[PDB]
Amino acid sequence: DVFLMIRRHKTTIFTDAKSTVFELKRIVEGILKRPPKDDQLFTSQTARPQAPATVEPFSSPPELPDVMKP
Amino acid sequence: YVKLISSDGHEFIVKREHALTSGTIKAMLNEVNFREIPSHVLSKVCMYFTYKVRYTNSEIPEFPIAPEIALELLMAANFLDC
Amino acid sequence: WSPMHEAAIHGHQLSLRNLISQGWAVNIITADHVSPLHEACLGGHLSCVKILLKHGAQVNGVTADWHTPLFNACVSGSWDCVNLLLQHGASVQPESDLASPIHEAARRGHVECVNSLIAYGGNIDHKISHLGTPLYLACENQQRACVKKLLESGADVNQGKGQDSPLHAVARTASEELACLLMDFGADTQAKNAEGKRPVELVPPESPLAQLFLERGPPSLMQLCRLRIRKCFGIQQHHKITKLVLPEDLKQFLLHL
Ligand SMILES: [Cl-]
Repeated sequence: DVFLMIRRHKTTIFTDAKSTVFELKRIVEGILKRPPKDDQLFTSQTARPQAPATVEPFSSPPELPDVMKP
Repeated sequence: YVKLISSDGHEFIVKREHALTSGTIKAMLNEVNFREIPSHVLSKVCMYFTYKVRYTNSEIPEFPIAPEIALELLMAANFLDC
Repeated sequence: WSPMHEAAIHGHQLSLRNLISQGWAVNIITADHVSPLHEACLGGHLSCVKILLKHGAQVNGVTADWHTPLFNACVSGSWDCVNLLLQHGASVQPESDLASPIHEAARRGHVECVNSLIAYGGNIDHKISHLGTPLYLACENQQRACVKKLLESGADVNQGKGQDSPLHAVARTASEELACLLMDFGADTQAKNAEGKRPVELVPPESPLAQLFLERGPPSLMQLCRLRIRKCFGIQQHHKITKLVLPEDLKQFLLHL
């Protein structure tokens, strides 16, 4: 069981899988009605529920308050 | 699946069962909007949903949270009741 | 026979003022190196402590049983005596593991005494071989207001005695009240002690502690944020949460109020 973040423009799908690249294209199809990594064209160690692997940036968090710095 | 929309325009698509982790969302419940919660916070919220559901029935690992997002994340959790 | 020891033991501040004006010495010791100041602290006699310090009593003398005025004050429970010695530079951690003020104060549930030792720079996590941490003793002795105080101050919820954690010690006890508290501050429910056992395994079969250790699956995201934020502050700095731009409801949540 492996947990992905499939990202593109300003949309993001969160989903899990076991299993080939081919069949994941089908899941997307399931969600965003289109038909069939890093700068290219995914493990229990590498992609966990709390830390999905990624398949537009997010906002930049504000400055740490002074009383919370070390 | 359901769509959760953040303050700064991002769209997150997560499995309905997982989002129900939030009392607030469970109550409101195809598409939801959060004018106050920015993407960098709402993505973490969704990960917490995955994490919560997956480990909710059995050894559990640390859920990492950078201090810089913690306050806004606490507010989100408070509003979302999760 | 010492008149000065004798007055100090029973809190006789008049006899004491008297002896001092007749020329009796204030730094006078038994063969065991007990002074009047040691005796007065032991009984919590604030007047006599004041009198002895004001005439130059030594505040860090160490008895043959490794006791200090500060330690004895912690035995008696007089917050005022403890404060006053600390003001006068009583050393916070004495050399002996047999007479640690903060441990003695914590084991007897003298919260205010504990609070002051920490305030003046004592090591809240000091871990002694045969005892464990102050948090650990407070737990063994069911001192609820100590435990709550130590944790609020930022003591390490998981440092106990050897491999035996505070949550372990609390489970032997069956203290439902104290278990809930350790967990609110993030005690690890999965740690295993020297005998191989997790804390849920130490708990009588008939206790709701089992359902409790099991039902608590991951904590809420709110609880997780609280751990994380508190972790950014040092010992007794958590009050600074007051300065954050944050709803009052949440400042109080972060501060466990
Ligand atoms: Cl109890």
